[PDB]
Amino acid sequence: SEFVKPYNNDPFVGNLSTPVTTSTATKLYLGNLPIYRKGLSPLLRGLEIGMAHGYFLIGPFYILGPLRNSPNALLVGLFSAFGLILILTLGLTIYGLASFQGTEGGENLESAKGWRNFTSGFSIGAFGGASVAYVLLDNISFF
Amino acid sequence: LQGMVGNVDFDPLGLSSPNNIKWMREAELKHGRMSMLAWTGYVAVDLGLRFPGARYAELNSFNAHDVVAKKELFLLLLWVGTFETIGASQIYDMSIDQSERKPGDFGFDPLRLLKSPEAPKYYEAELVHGRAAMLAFSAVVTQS
Amino acid sequence: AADYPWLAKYGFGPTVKAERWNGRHAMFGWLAILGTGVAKSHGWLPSGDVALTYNEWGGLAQQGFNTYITNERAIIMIAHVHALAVSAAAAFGPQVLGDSLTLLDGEKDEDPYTPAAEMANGRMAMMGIIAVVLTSAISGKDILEVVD
Amino acid sequence: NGMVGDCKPLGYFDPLGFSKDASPETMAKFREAELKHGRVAMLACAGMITADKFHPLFGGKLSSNPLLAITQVPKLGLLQILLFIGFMEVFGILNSRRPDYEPGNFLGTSQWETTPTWDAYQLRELNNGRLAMFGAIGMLTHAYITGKGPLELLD
Amino acid sequence: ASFLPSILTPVVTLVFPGLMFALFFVLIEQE
Amino acid sequence: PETGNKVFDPVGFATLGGDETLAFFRHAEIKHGRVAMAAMVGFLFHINHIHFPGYLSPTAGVTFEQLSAVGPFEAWNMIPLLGQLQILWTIAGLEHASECLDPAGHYTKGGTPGNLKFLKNFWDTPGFTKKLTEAQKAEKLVSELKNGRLAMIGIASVCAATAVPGSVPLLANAPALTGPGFALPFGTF
Ligand code: CLA
Ligand code: CLA
Ligand SMILES: CCCCCC(=O)OC\C(C=C=C1C(C)(C)C[C@H](OC(C)=O)C[C@@]1(C)O)=C/C=C/C(C)=C/C=C/C=C(C)/C=C/C=C(\C)C(=O)C[C@@]12O[C@]1(C)C[C@@H](O)CC2(C)C
Ligand code: KC2
Ligand SMILES: CC1=C(C#C/C(C)=C/C=C/C(C)=C/C=C/C=C(C)/C=C/C=C(C)/C=C/[C@@]23O[C@]2(C)C[C@@H](O)CC3(C)C)C(C)(C)C[C@H](O)C1
Ligand SMILES: CC1=C(C#C/C(C)=C/C=C/C(C)=C/C=C/C=C(C)/C=C/C=C(C)/C=C/[C@@]23O[C@]2(C)C[C@@H](O)CC3(C)C)C(C)(C)C[C@H](O)C1
Ligand SMILES: CC1=C(C#C/C(C)=C/C=C/C(C)=C/C=C/C=C(C)/C=C/C=C(C)/C=C/[C@@]23O[C@]2(C)C[C@@H](O)CC3(C)C)C(C)(C)C[C@H](O)C1
Ligand SMILES: CC1=C(C#C/C(C)=C/C=C/C(C)=C/C=C/C=C(C)/C=C/C=C(C)/C=C/[C@@]23O[C@]2(C)C[C@@H](O)CC3(C)C)C(C)(C)C[C@H](O)C1
Ligand SMILES: CC1=C(/C=C/C(C)=C/C=C/C(C)=C/C=C/C=C(C)/C=C/C=C(C)/C=C/C2=C(C)CCCC2(C)C)C(C)(C)CCC1
Repeated sequence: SEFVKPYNNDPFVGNLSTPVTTSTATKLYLGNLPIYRKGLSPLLRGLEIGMAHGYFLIGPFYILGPLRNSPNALLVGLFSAFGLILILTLGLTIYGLASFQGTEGGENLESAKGWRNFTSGFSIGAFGGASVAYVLLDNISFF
Repeated sequence: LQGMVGNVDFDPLGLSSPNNIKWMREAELKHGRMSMLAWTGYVAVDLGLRFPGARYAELNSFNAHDVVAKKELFLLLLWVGTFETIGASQIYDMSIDQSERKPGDFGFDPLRLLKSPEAPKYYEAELVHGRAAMLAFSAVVTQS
Repeated sequence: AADYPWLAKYGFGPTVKAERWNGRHAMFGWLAILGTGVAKSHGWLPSGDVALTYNEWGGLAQQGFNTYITNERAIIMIAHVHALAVSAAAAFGPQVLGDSLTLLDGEKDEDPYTPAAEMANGRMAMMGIIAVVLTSAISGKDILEVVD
Repeated sequence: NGMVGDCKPLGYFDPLGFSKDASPETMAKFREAELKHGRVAMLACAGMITADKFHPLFGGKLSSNPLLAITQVPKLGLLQILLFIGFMEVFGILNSRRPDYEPGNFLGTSQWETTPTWDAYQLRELNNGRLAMFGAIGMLTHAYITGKGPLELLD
Repeated sequence: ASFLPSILTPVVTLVFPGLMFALFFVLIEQE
Repeated sequence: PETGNKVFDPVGFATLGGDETLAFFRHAEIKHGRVAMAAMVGFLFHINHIHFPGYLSPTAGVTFEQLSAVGPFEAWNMIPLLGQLQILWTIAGLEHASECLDPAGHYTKGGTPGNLKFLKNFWDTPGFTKKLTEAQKAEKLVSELKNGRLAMIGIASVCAATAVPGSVPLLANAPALTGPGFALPFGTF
């Protein structure tokens, strides 16, 4: 048998159609991720990605941060998450400015308006996710 | 503005007209429904409708939040937050852009009651009762 | 203005949008001075001029340096940092059918001079803030005592 | 027909003829259920075998009894296991919904040039799945009867 | 005063140079 | 017949929606009547001290004898927590399959309200209704509706008897109906 064939029946493209690259599991999961999901607007793509990253970003600061052994450990973790998210959304905005200089199409991540909607979604979502993880970690004794 | 349910045109102060209305009518529906459930729970709890349990026996609405904040109200927070998250996914995808949706129609008509001939009756009763329950709950909370 | 096309594009600079936003912030700031003044008159903030410690606020405490960072200072710091967090959320996040901090590509800055009422009140509030800060500086008195 | 479940000791084993006069949809459902049971039972049998004598997690002193251990596990761990399995199952459902869909192939084997070697190894998977299906039920039954794990029961 | 190190050192050595790096990157990626 | 061969609805609850809503209401009526009939038979089996022999839970040491002894509704609370989980889970799967596996579609949107036979041998497992025909079966379904409504009234009667003083005649004294009036799922919660 042969589970490694040319990518899209093109032997001269620099890729291989391995199980990892071209399996139905990989295709399903990637195509269903928000950045690839069909029908999602750029705002919702950014929103889902933002909440996703903001929920987990608080944790390293909370437990491994300098004030882990302090009564305000989770507060400092949330503030650190907000700062890191501010840096990340600044990076997103400058990336959009540098890449999609001249664009008018919109409704597309590869355009200025679409990337701006995506960045707004990411920023709000990540702030909300950091706050939500703060709220859950305050009341973790519930579970 | 005009062309919506309960349009008395009661708008002396300026809030929305060529804009915002997609959000404003839907927020009025959400606030109204919240008010109906809030006032109904307040009256039921004050009347005597209670969960079966030792902790719930003594609590009476106003004195109940602080004790029921951490365990059961947190589960309520989780459920409400999930439903509001899918609601936000539907909502932000409408108002910021111009995709087609109606204000407050989350598609929650599982019994197909809007197929009744008197569907404008519901699209009127909902808003009126939300407003009335809002004015009611403002009173019941500001008495105490 | 013209020499700074980049900042002029998004309203950053001597622009009507910037004046509007700064007037709104000056309004909220005068409110904040009045609110924290009545808060100090009442008992909300911790008293005693208790300095922060490394065991609670770490190197941001500056326990042994100098500069007497207090628990009331830490709490108001948390409040204003939360304001700054909501700020980044509102500015960068989706404009909830309100005002964009940035001009945006399509919009052009409103014509320079209820919205006009906001701008008049904002100019008044900025003038009040500057006058209070000056009066404190010349007199040597505290800002809260000056407004009191 | 068209599947690879047949083997030597029993041939094409269908005494009650469920597949007889049945649709390809029902046949695919049967094979998906078969492979899912086999795989879950492999995981179960391996878990009991290893955790009976080597269970470092959770303080290193959780009960070696399979039935007692899951009750001893915290609620959050069970919730996380359920979430993980559900997240695999939504992709199972989507693979079922796909236009090209063999029953248990998350790998998408149809796009590659497969051979009797691939067929034989699919048969290996299926046979091991059948054996593990019997094994897991046996292990759980012995755990309920005697209260010992698999290897302690053998001890 | 002893206020000013706290006010100025982070403003001048986190915010300003980050903004300068952003501005330089955006400028060099023009046209 | 007993109601006078008419719509029976004096308040207007029938046409709050449409045909889909009426189908949902009829299916809900059928399900309620079926559970009420089963509950009535279970109540009689309990209060007559009919139960299976053995230990319900040999590990926690709770028995069918204890369940029968204490009272009808209390017995549910004395079932072990995991046993109640199992009962409600097995009902959960049946309800979900009832919602889904109808080939025609939903009872509101193509299926017959109350029809559950698409789950094979769920009904008439020994096959009493196999001999019957459609004309007899419509008559029998009318009988099912009548008995379901009547058992509904009965279970509502006995619940009020066991919760609030002597509401119902002929049970307004029976010490048979004691214990709590309304069990909760999983006991306390
Ligand atoms: C090149 C000279 C120089 C150097 C190396 C430093 C170094 C320092 N100053 Mg600064 N400072 C300077 C001149 C200088 N200062 C001058 C002339 C003044 C006005 C009188 C100040 C007033 C001042 C205050 C009030 C404070 C500091 C502080 C500090 C420390 C933190 C950095 C900071 O934010 O300061 C910069 C702060 C400013 C307000 C900007 C000053 C602008 C200078 C004059 C720019 C000179 C540029 C240089 C010649 C070439 C370009 C550099 C770069 C672009 C490549 C640091 C040790 C803080 C401290 O004490 O921390 C412990 C602090 O609170 N400085
Ligand atoms: C429940 C799991 C399960 C399922 C869904 C299937 C499904 C299938 N098997 Mg079977 N199979 C299983 C377990 C299962 N198998 C086990 C454990 C063995 C080992 C004895 C086999 C051995 C086997 C062989 C050798 C072959 C098949 C084949 C097939 C396929 C065609 C026959 C058919 O229609 O079966 C339909 C099966 C069902 C509808 C499942 C009915 C299960 C009943 C209700 C339970 C009976 C067991 C009893 C209650 C308890 C046993 C003792 C103990 C565990 C308590 C089909 C995909 C044939 C094939 O693939 O040909 C190409 C084939 O050749 N199977
Ligand atoms: C619920 C779990 C199983 C789910 C899997 C499953 O699918 O189940 C199917 C199912 C029924 C079902 C259906 C649905 C699936 C609902 C829907 C389907 O319809 C459709 C799809 O259309 C058909 C239908 C109606 O049939 C039900 C299965 C139920 C099952 C299998 C229930 C096991 C209990 C064991 C107990 C309580 C053990 C106690 C053990 C205890 C308390 C011990 O002490 C053990 C012990 O070791 C301890 C701890 C310590 C040691 O000293 C030794 C001892 C010995 C003392
Ligand atoms: C199905 C497989 C599986 C996967 C793929 C998976 C993935 C991740 C990831 C992402 C990659 C993270 C970030 C994460 C984090 C944590 N997992 Mg987890 N996990 C799985 C299974 C279990 C089980 C069975 C348990 C468990 C636990 C914990 C705890 C400890 C909390 C604590 O200290 O109390 C934390 C923080 C234990 C627990 O919740 O204990 C109460 C527990 O029993 N996990 N887990
Ligand atoms: C001389 C001259 C000119 C001129 C002129 C004139 C008349 C210029 C006048 C300028 C003037 C008078 C400019 C004041 C600005 C004040 C601001 C922005 C303050 C905001 C302050 C804010 C937003 C503070 C807010 C808060 O802190 C508060 C208060 C409370 C705290 O809890 C925290 C917060 C953040 C909430 C030209 C036109 C320039 C050129 C020409 O050739 C000649
Ligand atoms: C049904 C189905 C499938 C399935 C499945 C099944 C059955 C999957 C099962 C998966 C399973 C069972 C996965 C467990 C993981 C456990 C982990 C990672 C434990 C972490 C443990 C951690 C992080 C910590 C443990 C601690 O104890 C430590 C060490 C110290 C103590 O102080 C306390 C704590 C808590 C901190 C297929 C086959 C996949 C596909 C098919 O199509 C459909
Ligand atoms: C048709 C119509 C109308 C109507 C109507 C009316 C009056 C409707 C009434 C409906 C009513 C009254 C519905 C009751 C359901 C009761 C249930 C499901 C009880 C379950 C009870 C159970 C499952 C009990 C179980 C157990 O006890 C058992 C069996 C033995 C114990 O060991 C264990 C426990 C305790 C668990 C109007 C108003 C006239 C006009 C309108 O327009 C349309
Ligand atoms: C409120 C009140 C009271 C009351 C009450 C009331 C009204 C109680 C009512 C209880 C009620 C009405 C209980 C029905 C059970 C019906 C069952 C189990 C039927 C099963 C029927 C079956 C299983 C039929 C099967 C088949 O026929 C099928 C379908 C077709 C054939 O092919 C095959 C066969 C033959 C097998 C008190 C307390 C008494 C007095 C007080 O004063 C007032
Ligand atoms: C695949 C896989 C994996 C991985 C996994 C992962 C990676 C996971 C993750 C997970 C996670 C990571 C999760 C998450 C969650 C989340 C959450 C829970 C969130 C929430 C949020 C919210 C709630 C928000 C809200 C808000 C606010 C607050 C404000 C406003 C806005 C908004 C609305 C947004 C593993 C390897 C393991 C295994 C195999 C498979």
